[PDB]
Amino acid sequence: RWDTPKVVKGVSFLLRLTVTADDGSERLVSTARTTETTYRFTQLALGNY
Amino acid sequence: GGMTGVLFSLGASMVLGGVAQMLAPKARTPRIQTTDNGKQNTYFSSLDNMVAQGNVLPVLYGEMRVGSRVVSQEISTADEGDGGQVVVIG
Repeated sequence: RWDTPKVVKGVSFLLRLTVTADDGSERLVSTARTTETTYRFTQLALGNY
Repeated sequence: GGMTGVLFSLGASMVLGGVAQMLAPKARTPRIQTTDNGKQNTYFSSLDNMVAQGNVLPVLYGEMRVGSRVVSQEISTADEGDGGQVVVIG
């Protein structure tokens, strides 16, 4: 969850999730463009992201 | 110069366009578009928000709910506050 910054006309929120790999690289897990301020993720595995 | 020949009377030369035209000056219909489909808008109605860039400010004469010309549109975070001290968020 977050807040809405200064805005002209209208905005959407684009959020992406990346997972740190074992070697040190990154793996992207899904992406979402929404309008609501609050978002929820379910059924996440592994460790840090 | 004493006489004025060629009187050149004008009768039907001005009737030829129509008779009500010489009593009333008629009205100007708008231009018809295609992407507009069949909504025949006139020159004294506007039910949508317009853009006020280098344009003229419209005038209103009576009744007849109208749109506007948007000058500033902005979205911020709605802070919590009323006209008092009651600020419960429970």
